[PDB]
Amino acid sequence: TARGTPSRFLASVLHNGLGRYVQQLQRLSFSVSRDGASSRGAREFVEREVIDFARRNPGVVIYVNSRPCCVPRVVAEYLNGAVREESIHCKSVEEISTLVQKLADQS
Amino acid sequence: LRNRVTDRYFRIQEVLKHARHFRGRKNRCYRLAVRTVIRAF
Amino acid sequence: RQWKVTSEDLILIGNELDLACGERIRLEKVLLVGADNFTLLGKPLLGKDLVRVEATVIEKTESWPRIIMRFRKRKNFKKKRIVTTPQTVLRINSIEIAPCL
Amino acid sequence: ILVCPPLRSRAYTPPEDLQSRLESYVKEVFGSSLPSNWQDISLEDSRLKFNLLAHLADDLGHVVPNSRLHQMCRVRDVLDFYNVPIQDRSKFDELSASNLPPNLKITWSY
Amino acid sequence: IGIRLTLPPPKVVDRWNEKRAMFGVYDNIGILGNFEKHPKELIRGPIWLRGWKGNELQRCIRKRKMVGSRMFADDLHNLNKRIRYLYKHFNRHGKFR
Amino acid sequence: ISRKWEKKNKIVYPPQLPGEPRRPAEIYHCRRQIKYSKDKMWYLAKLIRGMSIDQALAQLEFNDKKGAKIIKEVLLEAQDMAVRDHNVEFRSNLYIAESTSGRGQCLKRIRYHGRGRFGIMEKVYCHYFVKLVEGPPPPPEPPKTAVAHAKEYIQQLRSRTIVHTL
Amino acid sequence: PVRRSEKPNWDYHAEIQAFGHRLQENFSLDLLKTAFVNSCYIKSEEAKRQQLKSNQELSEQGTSFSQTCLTQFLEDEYPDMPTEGIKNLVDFLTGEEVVCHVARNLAVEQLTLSEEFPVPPAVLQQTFFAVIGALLQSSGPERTALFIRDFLITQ
RNA sequence: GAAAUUGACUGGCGCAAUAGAUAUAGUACCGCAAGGGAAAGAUGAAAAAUUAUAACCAAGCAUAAUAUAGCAAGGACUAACCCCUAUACCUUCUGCAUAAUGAAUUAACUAGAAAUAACUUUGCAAGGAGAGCCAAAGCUAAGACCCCCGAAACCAGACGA
Ligand SMILES: [Mg+2]
Ligand SMILES: [Mg+2]
Ligand SMILES: [Mg+2]
Ligand SMILES: [Mg+2]
Ligand SMILES: [Mg+2]
Ligand SMILES: [Mg+2]
Ligand SMILES: [Mg+2]
Ligand SMILES: [Mg+2]
Ligand SMILES: [Mg+2]
Ligand SMILES: [Mg+2]
Ligand SMILES: [Mg+2]
Ligand SMILES: [Mg+2]
Repeated sequence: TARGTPSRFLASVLHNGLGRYVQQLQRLSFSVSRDGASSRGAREFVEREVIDFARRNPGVVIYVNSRPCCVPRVVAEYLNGAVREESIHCKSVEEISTLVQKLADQS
Repeated sequence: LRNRVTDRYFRIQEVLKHARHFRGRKNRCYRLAVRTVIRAF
Repeated sequence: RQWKVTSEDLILIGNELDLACGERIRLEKVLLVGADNFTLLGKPLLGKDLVRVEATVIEKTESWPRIIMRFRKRKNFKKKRIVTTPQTVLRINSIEIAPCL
Repeated sequence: ILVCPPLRSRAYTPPEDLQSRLESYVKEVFGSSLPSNWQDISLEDSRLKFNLLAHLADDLGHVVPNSRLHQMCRVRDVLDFYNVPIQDRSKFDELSASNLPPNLKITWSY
Repeated sequence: IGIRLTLPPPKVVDRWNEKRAMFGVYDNIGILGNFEKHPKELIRGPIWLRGWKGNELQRCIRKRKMVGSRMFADDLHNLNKRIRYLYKHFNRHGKFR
Repeated sequence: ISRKWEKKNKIVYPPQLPGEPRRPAEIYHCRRQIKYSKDKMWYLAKLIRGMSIDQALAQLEFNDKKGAKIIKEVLLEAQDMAVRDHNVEFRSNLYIAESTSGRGQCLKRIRYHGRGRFGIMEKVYCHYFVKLVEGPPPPPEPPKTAVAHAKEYIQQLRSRTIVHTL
Repeated sequence: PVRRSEKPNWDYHAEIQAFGHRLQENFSLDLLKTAFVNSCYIKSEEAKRQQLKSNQELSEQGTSFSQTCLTQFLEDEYPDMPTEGIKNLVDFLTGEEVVCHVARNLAVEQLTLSEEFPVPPAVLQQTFFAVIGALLQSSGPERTALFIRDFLITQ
């Protein structure tokens, strides 16, 4: 609800796209587990799709942490100090690809 | 008394987090709040 | 929609535009162009040789969650839905005119 | 008290003279009179099959599994199986050995 | 407030007890032992529920028929009342006829 | 039950640099289970909020309430612990920052009505909390002037924007 | 507040390479590292040793090129401003607030090796102009002129 | 609702202080009597450590009363209100904003049980089922469907002038 939530105006980070476009995604941290059935989709994503994404986005640093966890997560750090923690628990590889791409195109 | 409900706190609080900026007892009492959040939406 | 844009501007399109971010496109259906001391009016669209608008896809995002709740009383009628419309932020770079009148 | 040998690896590179060694082996096991199509001799006799497969296993360090023993109908198939390479490594090592771009970092907290 | 302020103490389970490690053994004793035995006589429980399922009224009737004689007085009285109630409910009440 | 007011008194601070303000002393005191109503004790506390310590003691000495006498005793012993343990220099150099009354543990007794009817009486109890801060009492906020009212009206008029347009 | 270096997921060389690539500039790696190393970080790390190259040359090169190049853009686009106005616009664009804002939203602060966190604004301005000097040394005056044009005329 | 006939120990997919016994107890208390019948407790290895770092969380309050206008919000807005829109909910009904019913509020407890068939999925197949039963594709196995509170009363045995 508009009256119960904050609001803002349309804006860019630093007049983005005026001189040149700067990708606002900076870091992607993938907490994934070796043995988690909830983490199976993220396991497939790390197996197949993260190499091509990292090649397509050279300005983004991608860390992958394989550790015992129940809920696999991705933390997107943006250049204006923004942090987005999102659960990729029980998502297929194409859903994870859609989500990670969406995070890349966000500001 | 097997199978009691344990996350009733969280269900109450999602309705109350939508009801927080109201006036009176309807911002904190769940019955009056849930009758008003629905109307707000 | 009809947008009154200028150079170095921002607009928010309420759908995805099948374009990568930071991509330079040309807006073409120019209903009006104008400056101080003169304006040009299309009937209803100006010539593409006459006027160019240049825009840049700078953001592809989603909207804030919108609530759809339906309630009919004494009939147990109550329904809730959450939607997130995709959005595209374009920066209008330049508006150029050519001598063709 | 019997000592245990250390655990063998599953890494099996198919040797270059697999053809000539299979020739040697089929020669002592099936006798001196080869049919011209040594490719297509049957393995229906279980004693001959045991002798050939056991000799190949004790040489090459690679054993045909039980789910493929029934498939092993001809020495054609045996040559195919010993041609097929199998590789053993932790897949953290696999992901590192794949050519990682310089912006992708993998940590293994296991 | 109906919720804990601290975590519950950890519920460690041994997956390799005698009971769990040997659950299911001899469940094919009839079809692997020349049918000299049955799983229904592998079952251990009350004497009126060995190899027999039933609903509630059938269970109560079977209990009164088998161990009615050697039952406590108030337990038998409550069983008689329960059978009476279940008879009335199952034969006289419900949606479908 | 909770005794965080006493723990607030037992809070400690790091040593002070020689080039910053002097951080005036804070003294927390409370009395628990007072045979008195928390509402009447609120009236007394709202009386002595923001006063100097001697002004509060004078007002409580010449008020006509049991709560006034009790709060006077609590204020005196808070002043004593202030200049006995918390290194307050002068015993008159204190003011009441916080002064409020809370509910205590009550008891349920029966009140015999007519017929066979009855009610439940409440043997009401209350707590009193006080916080004394070293220093002169803060000045009362001066009333809003017509200059300030004209100023805020002009600020709204200059903060107006053209809404629902570019 | 704790720096992103002491925050868990961090790799300095990867961050430097991504800094250059997301700015779309062919930086020299050693020049960028020396542009991010400050003298206060030098002094803090000998102090920790008792219990290499600083910014100064690269910072001075970047600052001098910024003054000259910004003055050139301003007086070519606006020939009618006098020298006082051109100078004041240049001091605004190379001022503390604007340069620290640009550095913070370009994540120069995350890569800045200093003594205190948050980075003092003079330190951040010096680090940003050292980055400008490194870009000037690595790519050339026209390329770093485009960089200055973007990231300051947009302000 | 038959019968002849047939043949047949030491655990818990239980509860955990409104639950599980009514039970800390048939005690307190109530009644002349038969009889009815409760509530609750939580430190630590050490309390021959009474200390102080424990909080944070319901309702109710305090910190901190109020400001033209109206189901208490929503659209909004530079801005809390001011502007615009808007006849609480449940049940009951032909139809309720109804001045019809119920509800002060918080926490906890509190209401859909199953056969005959059918349908779906297996196994085997003129047979199927671990006797008994059914069978002109059937039989066997599983799944899936049937609430809670409330009278005035009637009878039996006690206890009461
Ligand atoms: Mg009980
Ligand atoms: Mg009880
Ligand atoms: Mg509260
Ligand atoms: Mg109105
Ligand atoms: Mg009517
Ligand atoms: Mg009406
Ligand atoms: Mg009315
Ligand atoms: Mg009425
Ligand atoms: Mg009414
Ligand atoms: Mg009525
Ligand atoms: Mg009758
Ligand atoms: Mg008499």
